[PDB]
Amino acid sequence: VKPTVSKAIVKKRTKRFTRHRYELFPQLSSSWRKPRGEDSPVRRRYKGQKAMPNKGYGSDRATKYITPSGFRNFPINNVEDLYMLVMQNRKYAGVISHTVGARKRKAIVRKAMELDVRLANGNAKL
Amino acid sequence: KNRRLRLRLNPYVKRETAAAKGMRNVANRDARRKAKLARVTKAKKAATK
Amino acid sequence: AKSKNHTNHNQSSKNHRNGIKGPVPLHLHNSKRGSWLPALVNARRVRKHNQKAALKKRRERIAAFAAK
Amino acid sequence: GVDLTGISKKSRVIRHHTYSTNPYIKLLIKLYKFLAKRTSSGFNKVVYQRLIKSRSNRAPISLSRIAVVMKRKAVFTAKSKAAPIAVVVGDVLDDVRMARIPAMRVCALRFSKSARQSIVAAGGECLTFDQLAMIAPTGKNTYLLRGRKSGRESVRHFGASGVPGSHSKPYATNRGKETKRGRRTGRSYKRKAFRHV
Amino acid sequence: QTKQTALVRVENVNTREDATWYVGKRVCYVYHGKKVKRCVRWSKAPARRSTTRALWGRVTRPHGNAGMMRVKFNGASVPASAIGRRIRVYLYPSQI
Amino acid sequence: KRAAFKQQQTESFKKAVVARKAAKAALKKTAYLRARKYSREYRGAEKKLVTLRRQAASHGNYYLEAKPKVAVVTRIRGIAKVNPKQRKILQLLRLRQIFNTVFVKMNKPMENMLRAVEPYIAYGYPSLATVRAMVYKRGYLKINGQRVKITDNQMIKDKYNNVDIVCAEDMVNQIYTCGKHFRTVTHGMWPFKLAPPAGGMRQKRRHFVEGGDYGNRDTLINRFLARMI
Amino acid sequence: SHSVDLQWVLVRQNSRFLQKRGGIRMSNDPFNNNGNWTKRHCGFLNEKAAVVKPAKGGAICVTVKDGSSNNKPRQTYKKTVHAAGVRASDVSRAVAAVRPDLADVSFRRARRMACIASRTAKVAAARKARSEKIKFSRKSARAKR
Amino acid sequence: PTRFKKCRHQRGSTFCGYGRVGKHRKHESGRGNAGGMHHHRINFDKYHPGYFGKLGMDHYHRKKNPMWKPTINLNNLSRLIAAEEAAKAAKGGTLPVVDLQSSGYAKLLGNGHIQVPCIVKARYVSKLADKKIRKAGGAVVLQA
RNA sequence: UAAGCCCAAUUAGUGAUUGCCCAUUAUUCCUUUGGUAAGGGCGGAAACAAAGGAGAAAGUGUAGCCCUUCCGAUGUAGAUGUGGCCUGGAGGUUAGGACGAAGCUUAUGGCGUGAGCCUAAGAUGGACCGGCCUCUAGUGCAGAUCUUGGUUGGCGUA
RNA sequence: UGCAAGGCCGGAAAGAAAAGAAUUAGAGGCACCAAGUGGGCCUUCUUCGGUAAGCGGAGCAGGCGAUGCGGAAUGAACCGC
RNA sequence: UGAAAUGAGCGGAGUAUUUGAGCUGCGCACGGCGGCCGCACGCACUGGUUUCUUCUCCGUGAUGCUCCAUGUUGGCGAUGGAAAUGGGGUGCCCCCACCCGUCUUGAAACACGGACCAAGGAGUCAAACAGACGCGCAAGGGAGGAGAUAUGGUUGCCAGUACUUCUCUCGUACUGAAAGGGAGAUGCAAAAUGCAUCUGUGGUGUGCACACGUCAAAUCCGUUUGAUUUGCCCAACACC
RNA sequence: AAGUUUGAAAAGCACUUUGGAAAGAGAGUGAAAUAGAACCUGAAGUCGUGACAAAGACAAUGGAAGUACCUCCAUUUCAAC
Ligand SMILES: [K+]
Ligand SMILES: [K+]
Ligand SMILES: [Mg+2]
Ligand SMILES: [Mg+2]
Ligand SMILES: [Mg+2]
Ligand SMILES: [Mg+2]
Ligand SMILES: [Mg+2]
Ligand SMILES: [Mg+2]
Ligand SMILES: [Mg+2]
Ligand SMILES: [Mg+2]
Ligand SMILES: [Mg+2]
Ligand SMILES: [Mg+2]
Ligand SMILES: [Mg+2]
Ligand SMILES: [Mg+2]
Ligand SMILES: [Mg+2]
Ligand SMILES: [Mg+2]
Ligand SMILES: [Mg+2]
Ligand SMILES: [Mg+2]
Ligand SMILES: [Mg+2]
Ligand SMILES: [Mg+2]
Ligand SMILES: [Mg+2]
Ligand SMILES: [Mg+2]
Ligand SMILES: [Mg+2]
Ligand SMILES: [Mg+2]
Ligand SMILES: [Mg+2]
Ligand SMILES: [Mg+2]
Ligand SMILES: [Mg+2]
Ligand SMILES: [Mg+2]
Ligand SMILES: [Mg+2]
Ligand SMILES: [Mg+2]
Ligand SMILES: [Mg+2]
Ligand SMILES: [Mg+2]
Ligand SMILES: [Mg+2]
Ligand SMILES: [Mg+2]
Ligand SMILES: [Mg+2]
Ligand SMILES: [Mg+2]
Ligand SMILES: [Mg+2]
Ligand code: NA
Ligand code: NA
Repeated sequence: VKPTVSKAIVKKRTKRFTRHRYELFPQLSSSWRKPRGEDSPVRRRYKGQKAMPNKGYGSDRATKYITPSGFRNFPINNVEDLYMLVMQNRKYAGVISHTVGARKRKAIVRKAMELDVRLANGNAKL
Repeated sequence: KNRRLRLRLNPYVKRETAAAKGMRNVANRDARRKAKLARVTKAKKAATK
Repeated sequence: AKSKNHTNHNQSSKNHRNGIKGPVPLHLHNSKRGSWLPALVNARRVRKHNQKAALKKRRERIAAFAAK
Repeated sequence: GVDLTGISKKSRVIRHHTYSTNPYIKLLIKLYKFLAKRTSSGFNKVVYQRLIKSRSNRAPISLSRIAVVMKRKAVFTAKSKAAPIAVVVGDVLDDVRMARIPAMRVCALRFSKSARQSIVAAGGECLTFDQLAMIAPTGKNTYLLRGRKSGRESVRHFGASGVPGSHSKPYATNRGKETKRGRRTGRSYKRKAFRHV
Repeated sequence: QTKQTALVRVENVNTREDATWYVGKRVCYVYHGKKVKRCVRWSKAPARRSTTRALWGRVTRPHGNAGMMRVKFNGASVPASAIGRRIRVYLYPSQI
Repeated sequence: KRAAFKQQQTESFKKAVVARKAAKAALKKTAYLRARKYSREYRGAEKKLVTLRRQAASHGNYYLEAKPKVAVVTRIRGIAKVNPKQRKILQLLRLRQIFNTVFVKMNKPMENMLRAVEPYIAYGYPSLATVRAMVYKRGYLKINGQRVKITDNQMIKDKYNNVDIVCAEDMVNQIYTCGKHFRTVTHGMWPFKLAPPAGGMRQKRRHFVEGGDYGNRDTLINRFLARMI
Repeated sequence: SHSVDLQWVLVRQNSRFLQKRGGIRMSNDPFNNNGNWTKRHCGFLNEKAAVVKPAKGGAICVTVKDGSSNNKPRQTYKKTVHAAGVRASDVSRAVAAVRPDLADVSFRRARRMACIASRTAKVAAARKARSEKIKFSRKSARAKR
Repeated sequence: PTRFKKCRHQRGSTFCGYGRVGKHRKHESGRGNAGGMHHHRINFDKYHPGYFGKLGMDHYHRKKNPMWKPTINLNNLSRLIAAEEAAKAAKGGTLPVVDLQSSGYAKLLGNGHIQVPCIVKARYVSKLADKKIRKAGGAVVLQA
């Protein structure tokens, strides 16, 4: 099935907002933390420092949440979940949960091919 | 600078640009200059008398 | 140690941030408490008469509206 | 770069939804939001705004107050005209101090059992706000009423009781405590009862 | 610096009027890579297969008074390894 | 088929379309007539002044020009480090941002108001072309509190609800001649928001007389604004 | 008794048919023509409802709730089966006879059912063609009763 | 519930709303009601006038039972008269008899206008209450 | 024959009044977010099988009902809000797992402004466990000469 | 019958003319509950003590503190924003 | 790339319309001399002349509530160990860029704590009060402690749930140090406990809605949306 | 301080070969032996090794924008497209 064509997807920023000086200490995760140091140069917004997330980086609402294939991901755990996406098959694609086994995955993939429902991680074929 | 908007706001702008084209006309401008100079000079000379 | 003694440096800005509020108008909070007593007593008697008159006029207006 | 100094002081706290979890309040809010948007009458707008309000701001009203204001309206009302519907956006509570009342049509969010019994016994009718919407969608010939909040103990406790001109109750569990020093002239001073303002 | 605009000095262009004459002309930066990558007419003209690559841009406006020009390249900016290197300023698109 | 209320809406909408087209035509004709009248009035006034000056010069006399009634004022400084009196005056002038521009009446109250904020605002006496250019290109109206660009005369008529002001030329006339509805017209408009003067300024920190920018520069404000507009 | 508005207020946030996976609010309600979690599409909740269903043989079944037997769950929904080749406009009119605000979605769903039947037949034929060349060491057959 | 407190919101704020300068210290003003006359005088004076000092005679062994004397007004007597009793009540006829002490009241007060005339049995009564209840056609009967 | 100082100018007694460069400023365009926000639509118009489509919720807040239109967005201490993220348990409700559950690993991609979420692959593991509504708390770490355990350059050195 | 004070009944109201004859990104009032803070520093102008001080102390007002960005090569505060 | 083209621009139809510039009529205005003489060509006749200049009229609602879907010419893509685009890595170039946390007016500081990693690590619980918000009832509200019995049963679910208090508590009434006193309105009146009635805001000013009209504007002509008069004024505020 | 928590079951590695032994190399049991004995999983940190990227001295790290090279990855196309 073909996804519905949308406006061209424009990302205001591709790089992640990573925690300040996380590369220098192995224990620090790259997950963003708001710098609250009084003398922090990231918090004070010096020119040569990395940026902080704010509302201005938010993505265009028309193309928000859309995967590169053009669809939007909907988690799917069994065969019966495919019928929720039957009518909106050009807008949503099914994402089989990681913990669904290979057996039930065979069932899901067969049904999804029969229904013309896109599977984001349904391997091979078509 | 947009003709649509300028004419929409001022429906009379066609006549104004027509008059401007008339004033820019070389023969019209030269005739008007000669006539204006003669007329004003005559009026001033009669006034001082 | 020694510190700064006194300043009025930021005080006008703070006073004007929520602004200097204008006075309560003359028609509000016009209490006569503490004014010259004889005039207040005479005005009290006049006001009691006026309340009686207001009740009488209201009764007459109700009577006239009913009769009409 | 625009000099907007104190522009946030202009903003006021406006609420457009209810904190109430009562689903029937939600239904009434839906109905009167639609009515206030689609009907020109200011009665519907006031009713919607009051339905949004909190419980403390939808104060209860006694039945005797309704009777008194409806009588005050009844005089100077043409005898041909029918009496207005009393509309309260809070609770209506009975009043044991007024045994005899006329037959009044009252619309309220809630009636106490005694108040409903009194209204029905007097010959009147207790109306529901959707019944009011059906019989008076615009609000024509209605008496919109509010309860009194100035007599609540919270209001009686507001302000400092020690400044002159103040007659607010203190926060004191013991009544005999806090009665001597700033309260009697003999205990070196008394807080002045009056202050010119 | 702002790398989305580049400055190009052209031989015998030493006035703002000349740089104005060049406004809109196509601009090419020619270099070479290390491998032979895909090119225009890779299949049609196998003789064009080379490590030689090119980045294309256009003249947007004159810069200053002495014939310098502002150039913007298609999408990506021109690499700084090109600073001081040859730039091709073609005569097309032609207005004359 | 078509529901009854749908058909009633269809009839009402047909009538509305006919009425709207008729109203557009009538407003166009009225605006045309008013613009013609204003144009003829302006040209006659200028010719009258020219003849008066010539008669004065013919017999050794002088002609005193009428003191200008309108001034056009633009803010040329940012919003940093402003004293409270100047800040209040600029707020009352609606010049809350740099290169905000407004028209004011050149009377004693406003003149003394402008004297106290001179380092912040460059001003002068607008020409007809300046008024027209500002209204047509930079003119915005306060409609339901929103900054709405002037694109048609119907919105002007709806905004002002005055028989004297139904089109853009009525606004230009009221501003330029300081008419009965000058305050109404200027208060109905959003403050003009201009670009920086292409070609640069001279010096924001000095008066125009000293070679700077911030003073009253008389009719020389028109070249400055023409570069700004 | 208890209106649809009240029930929708009661069940909008929490329900067994609401499927909030990721940030998407779908609905596995069997009487929803669309899968959207709205009051209009909640066929299990409205007084009257009509949902387009597939039937064996490429046919289309229309399930209708009328509100006459809403207190008898086994009599609430009556199924009418349209023979294969039925125009989607006929199914749309069958739905609109009960709920005019579901006509467009019912038409689209009937056309979708027809497409699904045809594509299912094609995919089954292709799979059978592929299966005719496999050794298939094991095969399971259900007993008869 | 712990998930609604400011503590959850302040995870990562490093100060929890007490400031970098003043900080959150143990007892910066003393403990409890300390300093009511020194460094807390203004608070006590403007919020709890009369807090300090003595007033009045002492009553060493105070017993609330002898002092029990709850009161009811004339305009609240319908709370003790039943519905059909109230309906059948008028001047000169058979009147309901209200036993105050059985209903939890000792004195009858005269505030307001009595609605339904009745015979009230009370331990105490104000003069205004007695006068009004006789003027309305009821009566007061003393009881112990 | 300044690339110094004091005056002037903008391509020069030629024919008028903008030389040029640089901002998180101005104007304008696009997008986000929040309003003391401003408005419209929401009684499915009619028609339409497979071999133009889909949606349309009377709504604070979500993947925001949908659309249009204006205005503002920095900020220590501090306040507040968030159908805001995350953790261990409890009522419910839906699922998943020996065709591999939790844990663990990543040039492993996708989504989200973010807290994070999800998928993929393990040539990892071998038995539990996910989503959503609500309830609950011993619920989130980079530093406290922090606690415990392990490691570590100095160092094959003294 | 004058004056003073509360009212009641009527009148007239450029709704405030003309003389430069205001303007406003002008919703006015009224509360309730609370937080941080209560070491400040710099500057134009005015100012006191001191030979003076990057010294001590004040007034009006702007800043920094809490704030970056573009300039003064460099600088919390100067210029611009 | 015409999925609504609003166009002086796209259609249709006319050779005209009327802008200005020249020349010029009457009266007024303006200037000079003090009624004339001048009027540079001002205003009214929306004056005359067309000598030059000029485009002049009409025209399509949404029966589309919303979103998305439409050209030309080449190159590269023909299932490929493909092409392309976007992500990731690593290096390089130009430019930019003081070390985090902290106290402090002021930190990159020659101020202090800072080798690494894992696990742990700090606004909690109770009670009194108050305010905001959600609930339930309301002149009343509510327990508590105990009782019975479904349960005198059941390993356990079930230490829960269901039921009842002439009580207790808070409130409906305050005030005085206490002795102990204790609040309606109106009318007539003027009794050191006055009398009569009981459908009633104690009065005044300002005050939602509603009713009565009256205006102005916009109207698809149905109305809506802003006043504003009068009556009642709810809630509140002020003076009595 | 310390879970003897290998495995379903000791079936707890016979035997050959090098080694003085410890052990190694094979073989064997077991579904698994980086399940080989205080042995389930087996993280971070640190270290070894093979392959590759390069790289002066700008301490290193870091931002922004490109490019060279790689990519066990994610999508989209392969023909009247
Ligand atoms: K490791
Ligand atoms: K790179
Ligand atoms: Mg991202
Ligand atoms: Mg600081
Ligand atoms: Mg796994
Ligand atoms: Mg101090
Ligand atoms: Mg009270
Ligand atoms: Mg300059
Ligand atoms: Mg200065
Ligand atoms: Mg239809
Ligand atoms: Mg920290
Ligand atoms: Mg705090
Ligand atoms: Mg403190
Ligand atoms: Mg004593
Ligand atoms: Mg903070
Ligand atoms: Mg726990
Ligand atoms: Mg890595
Ligand atoms: Mg803890
Ligand atoms: Mg840790
Ligand atoms: Mg070592
Ligand atoms: Mg005036
Ligand atoms: Mg201190
Ligand atoms: Mg100092
Ligand atoms: Mg500080
Ligand atoms: Mg410098
Ligand atoms: Mg044409
Ligand atoms: Mg500290
Ligand atoms: Mg110090
Ligand atoms: Mg520091
Ligand atoms: Mg030092
Ligand atoms: Mg220390
Ligand atoms: Mg009990
Ligand atoms: Mg009390
Ligand atoms: Mg231990
Ligand atoms: Mg084996
Ligand atoms: Mg293993
Ligand atoms: Mg192990
Ligand atoms: Na009780
Ligand atoms: Na390695």
